[PDB]
Amino acid sequence: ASYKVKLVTPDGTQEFECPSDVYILDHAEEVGIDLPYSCRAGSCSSCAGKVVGGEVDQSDGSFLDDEQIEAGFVLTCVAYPTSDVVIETHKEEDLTA
Amino acid sequence: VYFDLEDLGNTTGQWDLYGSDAPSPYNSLQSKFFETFAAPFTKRGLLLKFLILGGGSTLAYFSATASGDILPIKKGPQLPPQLGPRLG
Amino acid sequence: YQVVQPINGDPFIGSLETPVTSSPLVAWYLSNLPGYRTAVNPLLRGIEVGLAHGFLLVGPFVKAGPLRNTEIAGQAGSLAAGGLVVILSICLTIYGISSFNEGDPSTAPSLTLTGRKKQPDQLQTADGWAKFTGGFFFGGISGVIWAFFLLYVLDLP
Amino acid sequence: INLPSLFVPLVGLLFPAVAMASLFLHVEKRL
Amino acid sequence: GFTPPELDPNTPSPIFGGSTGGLLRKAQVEEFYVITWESPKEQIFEMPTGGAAIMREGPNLLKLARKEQCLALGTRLRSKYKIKYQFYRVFPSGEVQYLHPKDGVYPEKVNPGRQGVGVNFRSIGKNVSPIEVKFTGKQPYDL
Amino acid sequence: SHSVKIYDTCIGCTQCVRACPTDVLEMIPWGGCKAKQIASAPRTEDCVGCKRCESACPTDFLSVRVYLWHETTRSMGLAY
Amino acid sequence: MRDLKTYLSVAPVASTLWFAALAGLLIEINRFFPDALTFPFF
Amino acid sequence: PEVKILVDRDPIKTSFEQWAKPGHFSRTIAKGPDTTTWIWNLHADAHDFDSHTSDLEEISRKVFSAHFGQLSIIFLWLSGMYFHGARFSNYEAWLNDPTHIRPSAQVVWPIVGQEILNGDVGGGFRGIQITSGFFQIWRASGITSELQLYCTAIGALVFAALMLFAGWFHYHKAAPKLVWFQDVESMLNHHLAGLLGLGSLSWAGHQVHVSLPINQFLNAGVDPKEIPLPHEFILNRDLLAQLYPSFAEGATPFFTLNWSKYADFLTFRGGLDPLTGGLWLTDIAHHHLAIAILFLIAGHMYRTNWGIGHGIKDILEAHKGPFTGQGHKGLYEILTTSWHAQLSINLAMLGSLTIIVAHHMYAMPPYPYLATDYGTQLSLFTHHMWIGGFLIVGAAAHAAIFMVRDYDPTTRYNDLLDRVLRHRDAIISHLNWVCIFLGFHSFGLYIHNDTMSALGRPQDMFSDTAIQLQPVFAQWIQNTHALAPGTTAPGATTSTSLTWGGGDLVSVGGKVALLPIPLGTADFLVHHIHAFTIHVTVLILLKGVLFARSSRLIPDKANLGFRFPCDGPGRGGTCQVSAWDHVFLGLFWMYNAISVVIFHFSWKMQSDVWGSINDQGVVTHITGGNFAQSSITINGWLRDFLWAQASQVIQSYGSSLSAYGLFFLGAHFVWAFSLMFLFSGRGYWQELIESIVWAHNKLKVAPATQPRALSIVQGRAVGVTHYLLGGIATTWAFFLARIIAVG
Ligand code: CLA
Ligand code: CLA
Ligand code: CLA
Ligand code: CLA
Ligand code: SF4
Ligand code: FES
Repeated sequence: ASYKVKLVTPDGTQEFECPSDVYILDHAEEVGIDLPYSCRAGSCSSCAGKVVGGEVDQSDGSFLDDEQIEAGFVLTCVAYPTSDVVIETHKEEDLTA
Repeated sequence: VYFDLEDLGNTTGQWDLYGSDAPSPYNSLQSKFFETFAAPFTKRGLLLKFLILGGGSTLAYFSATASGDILPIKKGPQLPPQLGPRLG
Repeated sequence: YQVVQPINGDPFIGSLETPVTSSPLVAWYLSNLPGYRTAVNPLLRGIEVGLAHGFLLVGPFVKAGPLRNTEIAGQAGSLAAGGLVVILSICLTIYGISSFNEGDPSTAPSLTLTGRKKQPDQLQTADGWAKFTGGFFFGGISGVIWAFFLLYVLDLP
Repeated sequence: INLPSLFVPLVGLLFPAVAMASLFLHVEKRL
Repeated sequence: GFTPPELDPNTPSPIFGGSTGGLLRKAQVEEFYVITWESPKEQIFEMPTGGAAIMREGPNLLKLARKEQCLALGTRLRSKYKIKYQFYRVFPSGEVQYLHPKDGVYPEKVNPGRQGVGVNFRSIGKNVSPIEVKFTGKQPYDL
Repeated sequence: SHSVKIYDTCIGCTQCVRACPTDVLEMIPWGGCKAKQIASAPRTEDCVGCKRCESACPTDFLSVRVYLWHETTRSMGLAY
Repeated sequence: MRDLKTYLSVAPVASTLWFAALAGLLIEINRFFPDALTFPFF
Repeated sequence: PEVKILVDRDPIKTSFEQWAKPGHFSRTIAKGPDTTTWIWNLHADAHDFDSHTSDLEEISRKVFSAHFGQLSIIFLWLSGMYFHGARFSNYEAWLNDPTHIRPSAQVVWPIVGQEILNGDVGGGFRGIQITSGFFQIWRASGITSELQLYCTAIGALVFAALMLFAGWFHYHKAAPKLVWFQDVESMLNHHLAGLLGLGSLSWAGHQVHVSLPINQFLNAGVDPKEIPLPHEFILNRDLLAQLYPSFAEGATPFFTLNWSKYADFLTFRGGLDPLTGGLWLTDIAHHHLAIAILFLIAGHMYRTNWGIGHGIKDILEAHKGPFTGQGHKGLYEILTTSWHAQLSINLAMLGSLTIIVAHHMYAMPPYPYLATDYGTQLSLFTHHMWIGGFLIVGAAAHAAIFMVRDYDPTTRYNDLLDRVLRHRDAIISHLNWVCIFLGFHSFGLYIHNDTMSALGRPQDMFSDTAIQLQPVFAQWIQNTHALAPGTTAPGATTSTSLTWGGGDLVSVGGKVALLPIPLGTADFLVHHIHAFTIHVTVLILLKGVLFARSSRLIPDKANLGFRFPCDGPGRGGTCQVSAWDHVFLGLFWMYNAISVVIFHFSWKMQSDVWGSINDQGVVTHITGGNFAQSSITINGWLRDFLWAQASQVIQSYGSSLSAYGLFFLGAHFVWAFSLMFLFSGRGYWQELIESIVWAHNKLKVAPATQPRALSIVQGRAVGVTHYLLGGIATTWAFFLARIIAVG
């Protein structure tokens, strides 16, 4: 259900609660910890990030490498947090390489 | 290294691979003859207008005065004609 | 050892070297032909051209045309080859007319196979192309005439 | 003296000849 | 403001065997392109025209016939290898032209010394009808 | 040379610049979006007109547009 | 077994069964009342 | 190093949960549908194994079990054939009088008047005359009762269940690992010596003990029920020694090396059996013996586990010279890591083999009473030509797939491939030229001929009467094949076929089995047409393969895949640059070439081969012999072949051949229906679907899986599929109706 989320960020690391049927981005939108986005549609790399633990539902994710979902990177705006997760933010370019 | 800003043609390959640049092998008595007699046909407009009108001349001529052994279209029919399905 | 090499050691020009394009026999032969006799008067080369090609174009029009068996008209079908010579020399003339202008240098390459400068081949002029045209045409019609002159029985008339 | 004997050839052979050389020289001309 | 590098000829070229896909007459009379890169070691890579070549350790200098060839080769070099490349346009005059990257940075990263070319400040649904521009040589998207 | 135009609905995702095969496009600074970014098209004399950029744009409707126009040697993609 | 009940309701199987039954029904009707051009009843 | 069995236990678990979740194999399909496009993709990528995953082991496991599934299906189809021969056929009566009863193994129920399709095929039976030639096989096998057909149907059903179980087993319980598959030396040793050697040895055995004696009895005139059962011939041997004295010494010669004493039933005769119009069975048994010996020896070439043998890598590395650099070094690494390279080579060879089978089976008829059954001969030649062409085109498809997805000079470099890639321009230039020249000098002759025949100038034609173009080499070769038996083949009596010549003609039941086929100007023209069509098909397919990765027009084509619509309308327009589109275009040209091949064979056989012979010995051919003089113009093909022979099919309404009349028209319809998909594009269709969707929305009846128009590539594929089906089915109906009607 509404597992706790953990996001490392240059601002720090903060937690907010939010049901599994949601995308991470609107839920960091709720409590008010600002994150970088451009598209909100899963077709760019501004909302990119990687994981510390658990793993996130990436069913409705697209425009990604047939690997970007098997070695860590995730787009925060099309992602369902199946577990109590611990994630990274501002991770576009070390993804952009 | 095959890039030299000074000489561009060698870098982009403007060689003549089969040209010779050797002297003439047609000794002058033979060349003499030809470049004397074959000169008047060496102007562009001259040659073109002459060729066109002379070819047309020969064609109209040989077309208007060709004999029957040549062209069945000239020998005409040699038979009585049939009647059509009703008419004729 | 290998036989095919890039053209003059440059492996980024769009071609190769083989025993077909760069071979001593082929090189010497292709060099001694009229089109590749750069340092010769255009008209002489054209003369060789027209001679050979009128003589060659005699045969087929004679031995295959509509009157091949009618010989009150079989041999005199050299009229056809004369007409073909006329037509493709008209084509030569319009090609030269459109491709060149006298007040411009000749587009031929100035470098040779080893990297020395050459005086650009003058056949690629406007002037010299008209000269070569006249030569080819003169040769073509009189070569038609020559191979019609040899009507004497040989092996296959 | 046969009238088609002259008109059919030149409209069929030389008219297109002169017109094709004409239009070629015109269409490949940079003014 | 980012002087661009110079073209250093005598820069060696990769080890190629020759192919029928290289330069043609257009490079003699109109233009051609030149790419240069670094290559920490000698390695094999797929030519953007034919088979495979060996890039030499140290600077590398290739001559191609289209900007798209240079850019496809550069994309391959930049992602699969970690290599920096630049390419240039050479005219039959003997004149070079540094081409890419233009201002020193790659265009997918925003640099503060760039002006806007071809930007309309409205949505695409707010172009006039063609009847508004008839008989005058502009186009509805020109505005 | 074709025409390429950028419209103010752009969200500055850069996906169009990454896709161009001839390096026509560029990102420039802006103030009208969260990314403070906008696309520009400074080098349209090299555009082959593939519309690879339009397939990449996510806005509805498009924010980059390619209008095919007069053809040249570079525009046709001729190597000879 | 439940998964089988679901699978049997996927589109191609459902349509296959529906039309095979319909075909049997029309075939038997025409085997009983052959060569009908009109409604001969009322 | 050494060779062994290597297997994993229980890799995947048998379950139904994945049946209820459509598109489990691909992550994109698994997510589920938003639009109808999903439903299409689900089927298009179903067997693209190496795209569902990256692991070679998984792809090979899937391929192995898929092969087992295919074999199970084939066994079920064979089971059906034998059961229908046993249960709904007139095979016994045909066995009694083969040259009057026309074979039939399918009857129809009387439902809507369709029982008219149960026609009088002779023998007190009414059904559909079959053309697969199964009765001829069953007679050449020795089968004489329907109980044997029942038995083989049951055995085939058992074998099909066995194949299906093995397919499940090797995927879910005992799945072999990659090193097992990648052992090609032991595989070749087994297929050469075990599958093909032991197979033809066992079959030669069956022919020596069953087919030969039962056919001897049948040709002697004995009633097919009073012939002993085959096993009697094995229990009591005096039965065999009565027909072949050599069976008294019984394997003493085979050891005493006096093989001469077997000349009884192992012969080298050549020619046909003048009683049944087929090859001598005593020749076929001896042939199979020899082939088995050859294969059993050839299956001992490659080293597996005992030193002796040949290393394939060593053979390939040994071959190289001054024109090819290092060639063949690096092909063993390639041919063992890509399934697509293997599939391309295999498809090429199997297609060529099928075409060769077509030719050899018409020219030297193997089965008894097949040569005079004209419908079966036409059917078999045509069927096998079509199969061969299709397989050859698939070969190109998978060579292109290898070039796009697998070729990699960074980790697997081969020299020959690299050099061909480095002069592809000259290659395609010369092939283009030769196809243009070949097209001018073959079809151009036909156009010259039509124009000379319409201009009242037949003395200016290209024909046997005016301007002769005799194929001197073909005539010279068949003359050498005529004089062969006795001069360059002293051990032969008659020559290999009756088409070579020698003045020998074979007849059966008052019909012509075979006679010498005459070559003339028309044969010369037709063969050069054939060379033209094959060269064009090759040009298209090889251009598709060689430029699958990059071009001067699109320099990074490999990054767009193997099957993509285009790269946009720029650069002038780049529709159909992909290699898939080259395969799509090559299918039309294969259709063209094979169609002309089967038309040439069909007209030539009726005109100069088939017919009826009289007791006085005057042969009347089906068509009058008009191929020599009417085949040389196009008008003669339209008039004397199409218009004159379509009469049988356009007059079948009311007879038992009326199904062919219905299929003629249906096939024309399907062909014309494909042009709609081939001539249009999907933008128009999506915009029309917009308005239809509006109308549905107006009534709260609009679907949730949003309807889309088909893909660009799907449009092309639907188009070519319906085009091929329509055309081939039209020719199918025409041929079968025509050949069945006259005879
Ligand atoms: C539409 C007008 C037209 C006309 C009037 C002709 C007329 C003729 N054609 Mg022709 N043809 C045409 C169109 C035409 N064709 C087209 C469009 C095609 C393409 C399909 C052909 C293809 C064709 C072929 C393949 C052949 C002919 C041949 C012939 C000649 C056959 C009769 C003959 O034996 O003459 C008498 C025999 C002669 C040799 C007369 C030669 C004509 C003079 C002497 C040539 C002088 C030319 C002159 C210097 C300049 C050339 C033209 C100039 C006025 C611009 C005849 C003069 C046949 C032929 O004879 O070949 C030559 C033949 O082989 N035609
Ligand atoms: C558009 C009307 C027309 C058409 C379709 C034809 C068609 C034909 N004419 Mg005819 N002709 C016409 C008008 C026409 N003519 C007129 C008004 C005259 C003068 C009264 C003639 C005098 C004429 C003669 C003497 C002969 C023909 C002949 C022929 C036939 C041979 C082809 C040929 O040589 O061309 C026609 C050749 C000509 C010299 C016609 C010249 C006069 C017309 C007006 C030329 C028009 C050209 C014009 C600039 C282009 C108009 C544009 C458009 C037609 C494309 C051909 C079927 C020949 C024949 O009978 O073949 C057996 C023949 O020798 N024509
Ligand atoms: C004498 C040994 C032998 C024989 C007879 C065969 C025979 C066959 N192999 Mg095989 N193979 C062998 C050894 C052998 N193999 C070895 C040693 C290896 C590598 C270790 C392989 C690896 C291999 C692969 C990868 C594939 C084959 C395939 C095939 C089939 C090819 C298609 C065909 O022609 O079908 C002809 C059909 C018949 C002849 C019908 C009769 C079928 C009989 C019963 C086959 C039984 C032979 C088999 C070896 C029995 C062992 C099983 C046993 C433990 C119970 C064929 C039946 C293909 C396949 O598996 O298709 C499923 C294929 O993909 N083989
Ligand atoms: C041993 C033979 C063989 C094998 C194992 C394969 C295997 C494969 N092929 Mg291939 N191919 C072959 C032969 C073979 N092919 C031949 C002979 C050709 C020439 C036509 C091709 C041309 C070809 C192309 C162009 C492509 C493949 C592709 C593929 C891959 C995916 C196929 C797929 O699942 O699509 C799904 C299968 C279907 C959707 C079924 C299609 C149904 C057809 C169109 C209907 C046929 C009508 C039917 C015969 C009669 C009408 C019945 C009706 C009236 C009811 C796969 C690995 C694809 C690929 O991407 O490779 C990676 C690819 O695009 N093949
Ligand atoms: S969308 Fe269609 S018409 Fe346009 S370029 Fe692609 S294939 Fe051609
Ligand atoms: S905004 Fe770019 S992925 Fe969410």
